[PDB]
Amino acid sequence: TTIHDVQTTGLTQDAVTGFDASSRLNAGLQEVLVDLTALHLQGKQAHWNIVGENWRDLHLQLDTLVEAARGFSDDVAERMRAVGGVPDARPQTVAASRIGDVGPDEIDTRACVEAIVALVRHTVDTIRRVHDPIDAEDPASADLLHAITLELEKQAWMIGSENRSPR
Amino acid sequence: TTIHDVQTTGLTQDAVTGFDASSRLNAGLQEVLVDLTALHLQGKQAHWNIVGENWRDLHLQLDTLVEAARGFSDDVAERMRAVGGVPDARPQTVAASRIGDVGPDEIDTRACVEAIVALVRHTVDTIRRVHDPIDAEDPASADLLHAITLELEKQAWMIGSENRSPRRR
Amino acid sequence: TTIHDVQTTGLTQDAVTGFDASSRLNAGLQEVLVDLTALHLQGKQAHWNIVGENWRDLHLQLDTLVEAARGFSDDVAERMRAVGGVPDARPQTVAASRIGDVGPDEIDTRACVEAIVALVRHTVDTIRRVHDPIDAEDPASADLLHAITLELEKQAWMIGSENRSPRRR
Amino acid sequence: TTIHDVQTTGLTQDAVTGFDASSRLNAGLQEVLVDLTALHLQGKQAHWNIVGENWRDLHLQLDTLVEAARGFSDDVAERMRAVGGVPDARPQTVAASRIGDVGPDEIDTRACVEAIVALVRHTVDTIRRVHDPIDAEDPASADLLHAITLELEKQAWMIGSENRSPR
Amino acid sequence: TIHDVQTTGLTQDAVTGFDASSRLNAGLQEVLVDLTALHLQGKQAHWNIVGENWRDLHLQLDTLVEAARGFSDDVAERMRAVGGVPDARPQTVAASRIGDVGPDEIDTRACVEAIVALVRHTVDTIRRVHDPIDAEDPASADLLHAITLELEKQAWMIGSENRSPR
Amino acid sequence: TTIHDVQTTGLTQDAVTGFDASSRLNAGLQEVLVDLTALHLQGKQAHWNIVGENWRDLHLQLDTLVEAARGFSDDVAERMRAVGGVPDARPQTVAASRIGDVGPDEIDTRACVEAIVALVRHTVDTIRRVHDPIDAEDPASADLLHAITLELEKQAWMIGSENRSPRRR
Amino acid sequence: TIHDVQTTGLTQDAVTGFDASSRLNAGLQEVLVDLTALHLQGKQAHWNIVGENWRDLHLQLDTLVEAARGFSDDVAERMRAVGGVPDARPQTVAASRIGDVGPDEIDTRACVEAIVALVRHTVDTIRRVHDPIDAEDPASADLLHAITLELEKQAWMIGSENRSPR
Amino acid sequence: TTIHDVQTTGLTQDAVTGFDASSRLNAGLQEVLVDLTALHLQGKQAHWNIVGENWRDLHLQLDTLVEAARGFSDDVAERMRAVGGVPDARPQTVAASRIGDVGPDEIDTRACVEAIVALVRHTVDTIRRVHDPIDAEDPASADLLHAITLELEKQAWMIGSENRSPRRR
Amino acid sequence: TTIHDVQTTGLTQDAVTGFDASSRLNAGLQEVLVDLTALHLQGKQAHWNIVGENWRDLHLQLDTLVEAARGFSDDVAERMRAVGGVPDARPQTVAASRIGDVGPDEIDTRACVEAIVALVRHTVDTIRRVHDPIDAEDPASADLLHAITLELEKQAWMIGSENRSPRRR
Amino acid sequence: TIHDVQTTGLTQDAVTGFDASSRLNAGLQEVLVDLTALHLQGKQAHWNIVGENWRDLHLQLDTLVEAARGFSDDVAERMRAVGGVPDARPQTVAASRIGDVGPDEIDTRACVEAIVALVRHTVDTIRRVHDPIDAEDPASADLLHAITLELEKQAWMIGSENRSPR
Amino acid sequence: TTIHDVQTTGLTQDAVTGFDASSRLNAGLQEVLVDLTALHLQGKQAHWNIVGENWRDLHLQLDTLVEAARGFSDDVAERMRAVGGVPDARPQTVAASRIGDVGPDEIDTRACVEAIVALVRHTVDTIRRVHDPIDAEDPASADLLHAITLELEKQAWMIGSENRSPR
Amino acid sequence: TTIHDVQTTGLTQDAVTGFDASSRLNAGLQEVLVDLTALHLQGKQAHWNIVGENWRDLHLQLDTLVEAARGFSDDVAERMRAVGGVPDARPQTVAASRIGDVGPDEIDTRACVEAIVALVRHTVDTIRRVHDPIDAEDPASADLLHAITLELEKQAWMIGSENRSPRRR
Ligand SMILES: [Cl-]
Ligand SMILES: [Cl-]
Ligand SMILES: [Cl-]
Ligand SMILES: [Cl-]
Ligand SMILES: [Cl-]
Ligand SMILES: [Cl-]
Ligand SMILES: [Cl-]
Ligand SMILES: [Cl-]
Ligand SMILES: [Cl-]
Ligand SMILES: [Cl-]
Ligand SMILES: [Cl-]
Ligand SMILES: [Cl-]
Ligand SMILES: [Mn+2]
Ligand SMILES: [Mn+2]
Ligand SMILES: [Mn+2]
Ligand SMILES: [Mn+2]
Ligand SMILES: [Mn+2]
Ligand SMILES: [Mn+2]
Ligand SMILES: [Mn+2]
Ligand SMILES: [Mn+2]
Ligand SMILES: [Mn+2]
Ligand SMILES: [Mn+2]
Ligand SMILES: [Mn+2]
Ligand SMILES: [Mn+2]
Ligand SMILES: [Mn+2]
Ligand SMILES: [Mn+2]
Ligand SMILES: [Mn+2]
Ligand SMILES: [Mn+2]
Ligand SMILES: [Mn+2]
Ligand SMILES: [Mn+2]
Ligand SMILES: [Mn+2]
Ligand SMILES: [Mn+2]
Ligand SMILES: [Mn+2]
Ligand SMILES: [Mn+2]
Ligand SMILES: [Mn+2]
Repeated sequence: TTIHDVQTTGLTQDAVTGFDASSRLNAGLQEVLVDLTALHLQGKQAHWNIVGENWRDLHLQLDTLVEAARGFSDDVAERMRAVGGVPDARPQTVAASRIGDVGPDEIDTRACVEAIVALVRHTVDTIRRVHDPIDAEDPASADLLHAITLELEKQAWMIGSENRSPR
Repeated sequence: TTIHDVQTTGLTQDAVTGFDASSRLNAGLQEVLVDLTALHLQGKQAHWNIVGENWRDLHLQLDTLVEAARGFSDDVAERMRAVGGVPDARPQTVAASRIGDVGPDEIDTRACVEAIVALVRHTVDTIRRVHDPIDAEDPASADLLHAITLELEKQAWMIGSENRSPRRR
Repeated sequence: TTIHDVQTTGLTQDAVTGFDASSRLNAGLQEVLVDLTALHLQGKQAHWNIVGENWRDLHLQLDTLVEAARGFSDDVAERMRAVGGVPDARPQTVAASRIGDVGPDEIDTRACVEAIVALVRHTVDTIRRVHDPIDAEDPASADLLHAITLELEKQAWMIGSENRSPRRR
Repeated sequence: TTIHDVQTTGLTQDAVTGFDASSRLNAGLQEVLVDLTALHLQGKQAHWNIVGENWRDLHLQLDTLVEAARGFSDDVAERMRAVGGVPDARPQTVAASRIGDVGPDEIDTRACVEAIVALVRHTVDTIRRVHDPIDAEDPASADLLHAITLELEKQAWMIGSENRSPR
Repeated sequence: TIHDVQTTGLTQDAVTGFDASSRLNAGLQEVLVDLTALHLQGKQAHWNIVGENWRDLHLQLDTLVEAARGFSDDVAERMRAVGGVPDARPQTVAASRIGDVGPDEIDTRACVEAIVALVRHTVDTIRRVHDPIDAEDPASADLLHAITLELEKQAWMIGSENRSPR
Repeated sequence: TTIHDVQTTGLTQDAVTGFDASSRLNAGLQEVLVDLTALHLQGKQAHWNIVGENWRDLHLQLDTLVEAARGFSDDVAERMRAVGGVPDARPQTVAASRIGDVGPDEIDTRACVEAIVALVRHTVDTIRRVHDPIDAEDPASADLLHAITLELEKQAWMIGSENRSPRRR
Repeated sequence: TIHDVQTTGLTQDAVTGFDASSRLNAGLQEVLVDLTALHLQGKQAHWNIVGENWRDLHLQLDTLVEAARGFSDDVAERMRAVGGVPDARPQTVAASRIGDVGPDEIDTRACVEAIVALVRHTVDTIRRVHDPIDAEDPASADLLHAITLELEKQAWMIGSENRSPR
Repeated sequence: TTIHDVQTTGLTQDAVTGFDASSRLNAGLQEVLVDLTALHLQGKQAHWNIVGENWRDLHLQLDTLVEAARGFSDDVAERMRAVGGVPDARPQTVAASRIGDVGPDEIDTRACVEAIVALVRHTVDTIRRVHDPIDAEDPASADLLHAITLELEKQAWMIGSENRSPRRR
Repeated sequence: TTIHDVQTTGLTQDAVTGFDASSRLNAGLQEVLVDLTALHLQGKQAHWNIVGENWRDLHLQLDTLVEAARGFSDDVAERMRAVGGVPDARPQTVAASRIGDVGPDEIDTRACVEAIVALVRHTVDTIRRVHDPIDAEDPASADLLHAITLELEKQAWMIGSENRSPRRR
Repeated sequence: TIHDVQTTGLTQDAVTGFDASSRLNAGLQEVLVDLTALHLQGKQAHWNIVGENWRDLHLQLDTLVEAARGFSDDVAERMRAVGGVPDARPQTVAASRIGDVGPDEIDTRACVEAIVALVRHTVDTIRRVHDPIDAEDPASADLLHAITLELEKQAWMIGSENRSPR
Repeated sequence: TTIHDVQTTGLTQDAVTGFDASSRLNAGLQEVLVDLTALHLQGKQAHWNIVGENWRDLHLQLDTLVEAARGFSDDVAERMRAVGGVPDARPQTVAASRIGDVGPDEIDTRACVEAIVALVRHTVDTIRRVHDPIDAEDPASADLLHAITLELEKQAWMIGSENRSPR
Repeated sequence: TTIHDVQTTGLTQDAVTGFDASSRLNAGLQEVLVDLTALHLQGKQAHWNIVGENWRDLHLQLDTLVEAARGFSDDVAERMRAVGGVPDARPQTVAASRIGDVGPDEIDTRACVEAIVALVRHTVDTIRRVHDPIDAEDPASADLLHAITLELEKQAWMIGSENRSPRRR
């Protein structure tokens, strides 16, 4: 069996096409990718540069967040590839993210909790914004977005509880 | 740098709020939590007290159910936390669950199969009832419920199969 | 506690029925099962009989697809069990699948990439076709289909990429 | 070899009986079970609902306690079965435990340390109370109680040290 | 370079491997078909059993499925290593005569009987093709011994559910 | 540092003797060793030769008992070594055990449950009989017996429960 | 149902397995007795050795014990898979003639000699029963080859403690 | 909710005290701690400095002893913490241990066996001496000591056996 | 005991300083950090976007590179922290890296091999340039750089080998 | 004591093991030399391959190296267990005639050809010495079957890179 | 082949000698060993006796330090043996270490951070002092010292960050 | 992105060359490779053919040395690849090693300890001889040699210690 045998039977990538995402779908995932990638960069920045009370817990929880964002970035980027899109998470493209910035300096732990919670909440904000039209077109892509939302919001609660009083 | 620096930029928990669930959403997860917690308590009760035919399989399958329900309860409770809710699974609060009760005594294995299937189906009933309004409000929370539904119904099938005969076709 | 004790409380499979899928739902899942099982049988055929450039990578990725399809078939079949359905994946039933065939002969690796991408896409087509009415009736069953969709479409990309050149922008 | 062959040789559960615990033994273990079960329920309640300084450490240490109490509950319940007793840890039976309650609301971390230490110390109190007559009758059951005491008191120290000053 | 390699005779063409006859290959193909049929029927039963001692049987069926799947892969690849070209496509595997558990819910005790028969028919094929295979290629036969040991073990374990002391 | 250096400081096995068990203690542990070794040999016999309902669960649980008895025998024998005793678990010595025998024939699973529960209880009886004087002399040796008691009695319950019906309350 | 299964002849009764002769079964029973005797004597020595290079011998004895235990289980179950009924109760195993390390503390160098003899006597039994077993059931014999390889390996490793270069 | 709420209910460390050990109990564990800590320090000294016949076995067995003593020391120290005591295992404090000393030099393997057995037996001597009054006061603390006793005496046997001949019967 | 007790003894971070690196040392590690971080970002870009011959091997090898560079970046950043420096690997700061850029589009596998080898070699160039003055000041920091150099150059070889022919001898 | 053990005849001297002939030992020695040569050449190629589909070949060479190393150890130790004295010192292994990949960078496609030839020459040795080994010691031959299965598998996997459908 | 055959071929420990360290090298490693051993003793002392805010993080990080120092002690001691030296880390020899002491009493967590950071920094001080002449004589021994320096200084930063404000 | 795109940016192996070792460096690493490969071949010979006292410990430690030498050979050879060199470890090349030979015969364990310590020391001698010029040119390559030195010298001590008695102080 040769490439010719296969082509005449019509069992080829060109004859049997898959789901091809709309440029809207592809663009919504792209936004999520940028924000997830900025998140793990800023996350690591904070990881190294935190100082002050309850240092270790925060150092470790920032690594957990970094790990999740890295994994989710790969998942979204590859979801794009699977649906015909082309991801971009080069540093210059990622720099245009609006999730926030922890700065170049050492950061008090208490202050870092607030900044990171905001950065995570901004990344979730993007997913929730793009979710409905993605779900409408491709429910399976929205399912991936559901996993990312659950995990980020879980971590947002865990990290932020450090700075809360009872209600 | 300091907490002064962060509040001037507005990168805080107060200045940037996360998704805050309606009391309806939180109330619907609280129901699921209560029943899942009751399910694993009853599960362990039965795990210890079953007697009779095909004992070991049921002993082990009950522990598998117990483990799933424990994990799912942590998941639902923490999902509530994540959306602004405040879970309650204290024993007195869980005792108000209406899923069913295996009793305090030694229980025949065949009888236990029937009871536990009903407990699982009741817990699933709660989930399927709270589902639509939760999904309309928070699709992510409903995805969690789908995972719970899939696993519980799988277990209800595996456990119940001990007592089944081939259906009339 | 005897069987009798359990019946009089109404804690049984008979009194407390679970979700009972429509015959449409079950039929939809059965189509997906048939195509998934066809996929792993064809996958193994190819796994053995590929010859030519980048042999090892293809041999391995075909096993990864086989493993996924096998697991997903188990999941669908058991999902059917959980909802009242009776799956069939005997070889004569699976042979009616229309996803395609890799043939009885040694196959060139480049030819195999093309064919396997087609078999995978045909399997995904079935899922996408049965999806909406399944989702309407039972969102949990649709969540299983979503997991299957993500993984199959991921694999189709990875395998197919061997034969691709950058798109004309 | 059939059930009849076995019965005539006298090798049966009915002919060769094991250690049968006194209703006192069985009742002392039952008290321990209730308290261990309440402990892991309240433990999880706190696990979810803590807020404030050193959140993560406490969240994790409450899971360690929950895990130990769950295991020990199964051990005691099954020890009862092995000695002829019949355990009950249904939610309504467990609700009658007097170990204490963390309440339905969010709880400050510092406050949670105090409440949990008390809940653990109350559970240990029950074991120490029932220990002597159990040991007298069935040393092996007391040995299980020794393992539970060591572990709970270890965790009681670990959790409470958070709120201590040097002596 | 490839020409360097050709000049010293260190090639698949110059140094041929052991080549199986079409009978050796046919003997292994039969074994493959039956083993593949076995794991497909095994899974069918795994899903559809109902009744007494359900879980043990559910699990043991999966252990049989896993064994038959691995063995099928070993057999197909043995064929490949000796020049044969295996076929286990569904239509080809549907011609197996090991038996069929049907498409319906099946009583556990009935399933034990059927599956033991299916296993024993697969072992029958292996023992039938064995001697000509061992005469020609003793290493192929060693694989067959491994498959035989494991299948007959599982046949004993599964079938024991229905047995009385003799 | 030579041997001589060690002798003159009195840092030797001869100068610094350990705990030396009484002949009663050693004899008590030897009885327990004999019964434990008999237990795992009989356990394996049964493991192979059981036939009938709930075969697999019993086959597996018998291996779990075998594993436990084997480990516990090693522990007792070595406990004896640690205290000056010399254990014997050769087959001719173990054959004098009075815990019972499962016979040379295929055994019905229900008959095997009964017999094995008896063998286990007879082994526990030996431990309980030798316990108090062992505890009086050497509480550490008694703590080993406690661990053995807990596990054997746990197993007797799990195995025996197959043949039990709820007790008359 | 069970009647459904009976009508199509898919039963343990209708489809019989390979049945061993009473000689095959007797050959395996001998192997079982000796292997079981081996691990019991192995443990005895494991506890009671005293003297030079103690730890190595303590550990290697346990490795022998583990191997002989697993092999005993394989042999007993092979018997079961082919229709035999194994017996390894202590009184039955006490009739083994492989040898005995006695009930006393044993010098390590003496123990090496005794244990190697015990292993070699077990291997002797296997090689004696081999040819009639291989004639009748080549798969049974394949198990015997595995047992032989492992025991002779351990015999070499253990015995080497006492050897001089030749 | 707040720390005000907790002190009004009395659920605190101050209002509900745990078991507080007598200075005698704490003093007896402190002795065990000092000696166990000395034992692993001397153990490592010997681990590095042994020379001669059957080197590797002893090297490895010394590390096993070191590991056990380290773990047991953490156990005893933390047990003290749990009962209100305050352990001290600083080097100067541990140097007052009377269990024995392996010296600073290369040590023949046979000689090392003799010394280490004596060190282990001395550490065990401390435990057996403090035992009865600890058990009378806190049976749980004595159970810990039983575990330590069992493992140390096992190791004293395994290590010492290198130098033993069959006893005179 | 208290923080008063510790400051009178002088056992503090203020009273006993660790090695404080020169701004030159910190500046040299900062360069390495920026480039290692750029390397794994570009690595993932390529991981997703490669198309063409021997796809899977390159996909996987790029992930191995990504993993190494991530770990090494954590190592360098934390080394800076340890010597008094303050790392910066925010996206805008990393975007100033001059190692090279794989572009935003689908990239042929052969072309990707060439690009990534150059990116790796550029990152290595930075290390070898900062090395001598770092080693003169802090041999420990230079040892870290040796580990990075070894792994990166190994990967540059493995990745580049896809496109190589035997050299002219 | 050792004298106690001597009085009951439980010694390596009194109870001898299976002893291989010098031909059995010579047959295994040849297999050892070739297997050792195989893993050394395998590593050489592992380092020095250049060109298309590099990584797959790099990895599969290592899998071949690992297999040949383990098999070499099994063969040498089998010799030891039956009284032989293996030799795999570099000078001795240099006499192997399986082939040589040279000391230079080697094109991947050329390497596939060479390595398959090297594997097939090793398998050739095993099949040549097989029948006299199996006649004398069937357990030794069982080891040979394992080695044969694995090497021929790897030969197929590696060589397939260069093959066309027939 | 016998001991005699080997001796005549000259393949023996006595005929073919290895690297033999200078008493200076051996003495520099010995200093490092003492300090590493004191470090893990004091580390454990603190591990047990800490009380106060962020107890758990510090309890665990002190175990990580203890584990590293124990491993490194074994590495240095065995490096000495490999180069002809003879290590001594008996408690009385180790007591002469000047790294510092956490005392016999319970210790506030904040105070412990400062003391331990100082103890670690003092151990690193010793390694840096002895490093240059060791590196000159035996680069491989200095390489081991590089691994120990990197790890101790890493932990020194991690532990001390607890008590820092941003700069 | 095509190959062409990559060439015009100068992102290739040709435009961006890596570190290229001198022929001296490569020759130095080649000597180390030859001796390491000789070491593991001789190690295996000995592993099989040792007879006599403390057999098992020596058998095992020889495998540990073999494993180390095998891994280190791979590291050196690939280090050579990473820097432009072409390693050779074919048997005829390795046979020119001068580290020593254990012979074709059974060897007494005490004789083997002596010989293997010599082979290991000869291998270390090669490394130490080639070290300084390698370090001068490429400190990263020297760091690999340091790791090899530490482990080989560790092993020589452990193996050799079997035959040592305490030194005359
Ligand atoms: Cl990732
Ligand atoms: Cl949980
Ligand atoms: Cl599956
Ligand atoms: Cl549990
Ligand atoms: Cl498979
Ligand atoms: Cl054991
Ligand atoms: Cl076993
Ligand atoms: Cl520890
Ligand atoms: Cl990282
Ligand atoms: Cl090997
Ligand atoms: Cl250590
Ligand atoms: Cl290697
Ligand atoms: Mn913390
Ligand atoms: Mn990826
Ligand atoms: Mn979803
Ligand atoms: Mn989902
Ligand atoms: Mn949780
Ligand atoms: Mn399944
Ligand atoms: Mn349980
Ligand atoms: Mn106790
Ligand atoms: Mn105990
Ligand atoms: Mn069962
Ligand atoms: Mn395969
Ligand atoms: Mn065979
Ligand atoms: Mn043992
Ligand atoms: Mn030894
Ligand atoms: Mn078994
Ligand atoms: Mn601790
Ligand atoms: Mn980090
Ligand atoms: Mn490839
Ligand atoms: Mn070996
Ligand atoms: Mn060590
Ligand atoms: Mn270095
Ligand atoms: Mn280094
Ligand atoms: Mn390699």
